[PDB]
Amino acid sequence: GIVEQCCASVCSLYQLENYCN
Amino acid sequence: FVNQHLCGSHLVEALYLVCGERGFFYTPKA
Ligand SMILES: [Zn+2]
Repeated sequence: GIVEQCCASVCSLYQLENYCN
Repeated sequence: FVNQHLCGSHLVEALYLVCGERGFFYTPKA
């Protein structure tokens, strides 16, 4: 999941937008 | 914008910044 990807790997602010309500 | 290495509370901070008033769900893996 994103929590995992952002930490083990890297992620973008655009990928994070997918978790907004 | 740039790519991000975000663990623990730093990820929560980033979600708060990105989503703001919309709110967000923080949903780690079990
Ligand atoms: Zn820290």
